[PDB]
Amino acid sequence: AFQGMTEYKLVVVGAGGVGKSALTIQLIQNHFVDEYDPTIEDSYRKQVVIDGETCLLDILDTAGHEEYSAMRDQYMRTGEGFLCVFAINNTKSFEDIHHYREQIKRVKDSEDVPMVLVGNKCDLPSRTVDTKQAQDLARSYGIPFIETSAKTRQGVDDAFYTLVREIRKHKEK
Ligand SMILES: Nc1nc2c(ncn2[C@@H]2O[C@H](COP(=O)(O)OP(=O)(O)NP(=O)(O)O)[C@@H](O)[C@H]2O)c(=O)[nH]1
Ligand SMILES: COc1nc(-c2cccc3c2OCCO3)ccc1Nc1ccc(CN(C)C)cc1
Ligand SMILES: [Mg+2]
Repeated sequence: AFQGMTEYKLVVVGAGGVGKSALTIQLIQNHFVDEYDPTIEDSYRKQVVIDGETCLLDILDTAGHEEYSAMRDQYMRTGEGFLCVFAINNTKSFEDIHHYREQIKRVKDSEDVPMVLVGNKCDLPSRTVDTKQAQDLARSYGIPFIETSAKTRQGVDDAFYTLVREIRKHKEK
């Protein structure tokens, strides 16, 4: 029997200040947060319909810098898919993406972990990471790339829905 909607555990990772929380709060509350309040760890839930299937998204919003290693390993083991977020005006956040991805692959002991590359703050004028560079990186990993703005809401739904589609593909192989 059906016992309730399918649940997906999604984790949002990336460097300090790239907009992890702003993306999530835009999804959950349709609200843009202008303030920068560094996260420790926050948990959100949302019911949505993606490709005709109702599902419950359990979303973990993480700290940019994870001081304490055992807590970080736990959410990497529990997460089924990961949004790897950088900011298109912060080159260093883009270079850090490779490190997040390697850490997740190591902890899950798998080459094929559902992931989406997210280039956030695409509303800002001071772009230092080119779209083409980000697409190349994502193509090298075999994952989708999406440009977002937590401010304008561009790509916000798409980033999360695309990640659910990646998790579904991985569960049906
Ligand atoms: N213009 C613009 N600013 C953004 C965007 N996304 C986030 N911001 C801003 O960037 C700052 C940090 O965003 P926040 O969500 O707190 O980042 P975080 O990645 O969760 N930081 P931490 O890792 O410490 O929790 C905030 O001032 C926020 O308004 C965006 O898409 N466009
Ligand atoms: C415990 O279940 C949850 N687990 C996670 C979660 C997702 C991915 C990785 C993780 C996670 O958790 C810790 C370890 O690693 C997120 C939300 C809830 N749950 C949740 C969140 C918010 C509400 C809304 N409620 C506060 C009003 C309800 C359920
Ligand atoms: Mg945050």
